[PDB]
Amino acid sequence: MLGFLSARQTGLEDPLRLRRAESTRRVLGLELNKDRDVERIHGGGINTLDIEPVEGRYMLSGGSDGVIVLYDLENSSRQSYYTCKAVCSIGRDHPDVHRYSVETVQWYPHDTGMFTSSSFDKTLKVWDTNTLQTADVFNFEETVYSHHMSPVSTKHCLVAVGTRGPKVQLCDLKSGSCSHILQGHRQEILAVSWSPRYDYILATASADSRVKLWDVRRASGCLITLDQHNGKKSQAVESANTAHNGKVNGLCFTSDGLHLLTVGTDNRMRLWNSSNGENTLVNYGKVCNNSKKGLKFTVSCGCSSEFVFVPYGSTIAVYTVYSGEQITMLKGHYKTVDCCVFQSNFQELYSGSRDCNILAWVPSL
Amino acid sequence: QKLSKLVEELTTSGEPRLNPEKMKELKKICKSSEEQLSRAYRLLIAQLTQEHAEIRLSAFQIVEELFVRSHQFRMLVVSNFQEFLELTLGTDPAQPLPPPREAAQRLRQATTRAVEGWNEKFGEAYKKLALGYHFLRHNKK
Repeated sequence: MLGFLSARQTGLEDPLRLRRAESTRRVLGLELNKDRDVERIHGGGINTLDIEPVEGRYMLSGGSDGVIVLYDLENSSRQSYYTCKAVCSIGRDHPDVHRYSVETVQWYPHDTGMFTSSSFDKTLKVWDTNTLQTADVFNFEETVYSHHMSPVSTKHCLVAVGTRGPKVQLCDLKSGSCSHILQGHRQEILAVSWSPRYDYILATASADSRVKLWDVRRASGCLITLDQHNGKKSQAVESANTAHNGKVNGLCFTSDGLHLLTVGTDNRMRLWNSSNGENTLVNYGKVCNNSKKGLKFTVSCGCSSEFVFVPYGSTIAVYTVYSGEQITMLKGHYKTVDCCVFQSNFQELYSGSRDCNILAWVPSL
Repeated sequence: QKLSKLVEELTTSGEPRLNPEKMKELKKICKSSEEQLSRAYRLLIAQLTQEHAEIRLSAFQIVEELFVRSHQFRMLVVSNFQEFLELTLGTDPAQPLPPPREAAQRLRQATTRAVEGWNEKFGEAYKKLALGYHFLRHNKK
């Protein structure tokens, strides 16, 4: 670290070196901080967490009890020990509270004033953070497994919604049109994720073992269908071209958006070239998931080597994206881990679980 | 060694009752050296994994007394104790299938009362005791 400081100070190394190397070291040193706590407000398991993209100060959390909690992640107290207090909450007494499990919650990108949350009550509600009131509600004919707003589109503000129906709903928050559907899947869409690179690329993963990349502008179906083998087992596309050998319940674009990570109920995680959907043949070993719903997992940002934090049973398995080497397993939960979310500002992790807890993992030293 | 001798002398189900002199001798021995307790856990996992429920109860009580008294099992049960969290989640809750639960219901009640005691006994920064108690109270107490 002193060599790094001297090399930064004397100009031998770009300061980008010290940032990325030290962030990588902190991520490798990621450990359960009992010196930080998150206030327990959910009566049920936390299904989803979302730290705001701008300023990374506030976090949303949606539980199976239908409540939403809005936490402050900054140590506003002068002590080195603090609890991430719950700023707001859509509780059992809020007139607009979800009737069933909140399965996904997402801050509006580009501004903290709005956030959207979807439930098994077949609703995607848009909330005004300041008034903590719903500004819009999108009812769907079948329960929502996942929703996602594009983190990058300054032009369109579509929410891709995956429900049990075989179609992917696109809901325009700009004046309300929830009619557009992307058809081509055959079973419930368990995960949707916009590319962080292209405004109009949407990756959708479904229980029919297929992941499809769509160009929502295009009127001619999916761009690419992910194939495990890339052509070794080739068939006229009616049942082949499966991304996994089970249900694909999790999607995550890497930071630069040039690759896609999919996790399926075949207990595998695969890394795909997001441009031509080619499997990169990164191993990753066995990634235990048996989730019957969407599995929210994240990647690291702004480190020398990219990492993926995937829920592995009751633990969080940390892998290197481009080599597959399992860095570690963060073990602090008591039940299955449903979601983990990455604070890129300080290389911190927050993980929710069915044990109705949110555990913060902070780098040690 | 002497740890195993005391474990055999105490966990024996022919006289299944708490004896204070042996427990204080074990406390003093564990205080004399920390390495007594690190292998003691391995002994206790032998007694928790043993067929007889009375031996499981004895090993649970020995673990609890070493954690609360010796000051060397405290650094095992309230630090580097993910094994302890997993044993708490597996003892009272169902053993992971196919393997079912093998303990007795009286042992389940004793473990519940031990968890309730340890919630306040040592919880300065170890709140997963209380979280596991709440999960039991809402799933498989």
